[PDB]
Amino acid sequence: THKVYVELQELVMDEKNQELRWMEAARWVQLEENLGENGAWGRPHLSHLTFWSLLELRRVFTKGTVLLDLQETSLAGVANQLLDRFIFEDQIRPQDREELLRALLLKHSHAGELEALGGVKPAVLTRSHSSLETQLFCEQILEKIPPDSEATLVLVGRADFLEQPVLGFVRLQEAAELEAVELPVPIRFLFVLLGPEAPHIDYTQLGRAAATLMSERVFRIDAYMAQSRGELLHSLEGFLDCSLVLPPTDAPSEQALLSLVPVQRELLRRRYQPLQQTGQLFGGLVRDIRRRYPYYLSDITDAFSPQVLAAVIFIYFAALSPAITFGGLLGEKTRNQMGVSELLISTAVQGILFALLGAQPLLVVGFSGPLLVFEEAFFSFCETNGLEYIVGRVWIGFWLILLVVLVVAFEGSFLVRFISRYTQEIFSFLISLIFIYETFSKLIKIFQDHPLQKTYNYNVLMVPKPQGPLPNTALLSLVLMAGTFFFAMMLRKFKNSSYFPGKLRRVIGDFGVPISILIMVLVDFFIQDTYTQKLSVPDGFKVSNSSARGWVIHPLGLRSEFPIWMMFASALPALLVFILIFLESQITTLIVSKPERKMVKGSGFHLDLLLVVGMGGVAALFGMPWLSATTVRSVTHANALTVMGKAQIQEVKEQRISGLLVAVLVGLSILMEPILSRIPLAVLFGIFLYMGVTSLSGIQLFDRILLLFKPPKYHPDVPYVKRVKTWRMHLFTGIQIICLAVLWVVKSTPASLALPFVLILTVPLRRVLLPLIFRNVELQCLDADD
Amino acid sequence: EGSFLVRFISRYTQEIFSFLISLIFIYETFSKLIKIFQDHPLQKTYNYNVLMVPKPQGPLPNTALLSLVLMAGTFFFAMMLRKFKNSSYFPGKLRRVIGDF
Ligand SMILES: CCCCCCCC(=O)OC[C@H](COP(=O)(O)O[C@@H]1[C@H](O)[C@H](O)[C@@H](OP(=O)(O)O)[C@H](OP(=O)(O)O)[C@H]1O)OC(=O)CCCCCCC
Ligand SMILES: CCCCCCCC(=O)OC[C@H](COP(=O)(O)O[C@@H]1[C@H](O)[C@H](O)[C@@H](OP(=O)(O)O)[C@H](OP(=O)(O)O)[C@H]1O)OC(=O)CCCCCCC
Ligand SMILES: *[C@@H]1O[C@H](CO)[C@@H](O[C@@H]2O[C@H](CO)[C@@H](O)[C@H](O)[C@H]2NC(C)=O)[C@H](O)[C@H]1NC(C)=O
Ligand SMILES: CC(C)CCC[C@@H](C)[C@H]1CC[C@H]2[C@@H]3CC=C4C[C@@H](O)CC[C@]4(C)[C@H]3CC[C@]12C
Repeated sequence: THKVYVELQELVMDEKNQELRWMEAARWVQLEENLGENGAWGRPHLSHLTFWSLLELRRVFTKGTVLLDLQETSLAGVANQLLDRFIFEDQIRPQDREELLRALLLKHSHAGELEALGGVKPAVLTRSHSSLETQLFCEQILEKIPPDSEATLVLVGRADFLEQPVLGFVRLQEAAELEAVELPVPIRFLFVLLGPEAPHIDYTQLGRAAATLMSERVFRIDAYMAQSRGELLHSLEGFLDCSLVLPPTDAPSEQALLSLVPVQRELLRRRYQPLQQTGQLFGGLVRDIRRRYPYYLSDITDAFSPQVLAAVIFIYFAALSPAITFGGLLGEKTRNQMGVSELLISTAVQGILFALLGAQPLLVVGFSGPLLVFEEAFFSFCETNGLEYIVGRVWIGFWLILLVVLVVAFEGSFLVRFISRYTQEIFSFLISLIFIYETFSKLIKIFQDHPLQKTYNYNVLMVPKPQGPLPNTALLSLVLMAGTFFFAMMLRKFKNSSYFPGKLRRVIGDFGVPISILIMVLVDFFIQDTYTQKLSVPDGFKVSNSSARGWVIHPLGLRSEFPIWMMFASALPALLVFILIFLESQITTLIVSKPERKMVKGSGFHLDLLLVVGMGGVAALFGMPWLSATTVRSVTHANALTVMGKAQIQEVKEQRISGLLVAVLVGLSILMEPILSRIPLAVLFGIFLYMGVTSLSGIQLFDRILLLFKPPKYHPDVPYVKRVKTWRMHLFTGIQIICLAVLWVVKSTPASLALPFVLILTVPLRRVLLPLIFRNVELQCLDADD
Repeated sequence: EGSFLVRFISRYTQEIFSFLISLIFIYETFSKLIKIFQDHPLQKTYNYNVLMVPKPQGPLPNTALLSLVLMAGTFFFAMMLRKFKNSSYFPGKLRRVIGDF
């Protein structure tokens, strides 16, 4: 901090030589002293200001050109950099650059030289009444300036070639004793106020306002430690907050001014000075029921809308096609001991019971990839050790029930509170990317099976599948997939468009995926010659291998006797499957129940975990797959019932009818075979691409990844942008991308069942390693639950 | 100075003519693809020995579908690069250049 000496200088003309020069007008040491005509300094007075002066000072400071810590020691440099930043910020035109530096480089006169010039008169720059203070204080320095003081120069001029008033605020890195202008103390700050004639603009009053602002201690300190124009603006707003206006009044002027003393003294007083642990057994479960089940009546009445029916038609295919595909693989890898029919019936029953009883009915319950990998591994283990795979599954279920009852009993689902937005978004982005990759690899496999060839064997066997390449199959599949994706996205855009009466637009855009599916299925149906792969459901509700097992499996064995040791050794695979289902379902519930998604009905973690794992364990007895809350399906369900207002999410149709109807349709899918046999897989591939793309909307990781490819100026007004440095946020995003790559490598590795543990290892990263390289404010701005 | 009669052609006739010509252009562009599909229809069986000179003398597999794929891909990439020119991504001088090309 340093004491200040402000100097106001104006562009004038002399009578003797008619030469433009800068003339002393006023100076500030402790109070304002004005220089009048005849060269006598006036009486020191308080620096009163006019209303318009502070008006236009704030106006031109808002668009001000601010240079801080400028490394110049002469006026000519300060003048060249300023006139340059003037051009850079488009304050002035490049043509008037010269004339303005020709003006700024004129001689600076002072009080002693006024008499020798034969008078001084006001002047206006060309491209080629007396002041109130003079009238009231002027008609009739080195000792006062403190030794450790620095000076401010306020340059005020009128230039008719400028289009707008321009403010330039320059702070020097080192205080410089300029040669062009002589002062008792070195110049640090430099105010430049130039512009044309404008209404309500007295440039003398603008300079007086700027000098009074620089004479104030708080603003002087703020300008000393300012690093941007915003800090200077905020200090100016604080200055104007303490500014007091005296309206024209008839009160006796001595008392009128003396009444303002306590108002000033007060005005300057401060200027200068669901996952909580209860501890009760099954407390989380009973709290879950208490929170969700009161809304059961609304869960049936909120479903009476066409959006719910469109969501049913969407999620029906979105849950049936994975069921059919995973049924083919589970069977082809299990010798059909678990196949399409078992998976369909298990999906239907568990979905019906979950929609009827669950606390987050918008979750979609079904088979998944990690469960398929575990089934592969367990079947291989049973084949190696001469074991019965289905009985081992029965015993794995028995242990999963004891596990979910114990974790629900001790409120083990309170540990989900430590999975922050970091792990949630990493898992969501990874799952969406994997979904898109699998969807594209299916089309690649279709192209591989029927490549583009010059010649084809026209007599090929079609049953059960074509025994060789077929013409036009792969190209038509690509066309169908692209057309379905295109139509779905166009109808999604049309839902938010300005076209057609709103109701019909919002009902047509609500039925976007069903209309796209219908259109593309009709297109394929009218193309008869070209073959395309269709959906294939089993013949009837029968087990996939009647020669292997029945509908119920004896825990002691079917064709042999299950060994005693495996009944106890089943805990470890049960532990792994419990970890898989727990992590997947709990993170899915975290994602679908974010506060930003407008979920106002509440979600249940303990109750949903109990229902899912217990139903899986019970279905294991019937030799049926255990299910998990799939992330893509549940996110698509939540988005399909999400209502968008006049953009911004308004509400979500939280109801139990949509999931129940999806489960019922999945169970009935065997019966509705003549309709499902005319639906190509390419249409559903386009639908899967739509789901994978649309699942990326609410993930901040995807937005931050998109920011790395955007100029640091188009970054949105979000707290992780406006409060965090750009490269810091980019480093955060890059660390997340490294985690994504590590998890992707783990997935493609035969140790893909360890993916939950590598995902879990991100929580210690965020809570231990990230504070070592980021500050707390950065981490709260970058990793916020809401 | 018989070209001064053009001043009586207002935005009415100008816009009618331009819209009609654009509609005709799009119509012929689509009818060429329709003719491609007609020349090489989607069939269960094709003769694998078709004389190619000067033009194919019969239906060929994967021709019309690939032509439709190429047309759609060209239109898609052209429109997406036009959108990217006005977009907010990449250093600006590149986004502009890339969008010009
Ligand atoms: C079957 C539907 C139409 C059949 C008859 C066609 C004739 C027909 O129905 O006219 C209705 C409408 C004019 O009537 P009007 O201006 O009253 O209708 C406005 C329209 O529905 C907006 O969508 C509404 O805003 P939003 O979006 O809800 O926010 C707005 O209400 P709000 O702003 O106060 O809330 C409504 O007032 O015309 C068209 O939209 C042109 C498309 C005609 C093409 C018809 C497409 C087939
Ligand atoms: C592959 C490209 C090679 C670049 C390698 C990466 C290295 C690299 O070049 O980035 C730095 C630079 C940012 O620098 P900076 O923000 O200063 O550059 C601004 C940017 O070019 C804007 O696009 C310009 O506005 P507009 O939009 O033209 O109107 C703006 O001009 P103006 O407003 O002042 O007149 C420029 O100031 O580029 C990016 O945009 C960042 C996105 C990087 C993504 C690049 C993709 C990796
Ligand atoms: C149903 O299960 C039986 C027995 O598990 C399968 O019969 C086996 O088939 C495999 C494949 O060749 C071989 O191990 C033997 O031929 C059979 N082994 C036994 C012990 O019978 C039958 O293939 C299964 N059905 C289907 C459709 O996979
Ligand atoms: C945690 C779940 C899986 C239950 C716990 C399993 C263990 C502790 C218990 C539960 C039921 C028990 C079995 C019940 C019946 C029989 C038949 C008998 O002739 C020999 C012992 C045997 C085979 C028992 C062995 C131990 C057993 C498997």
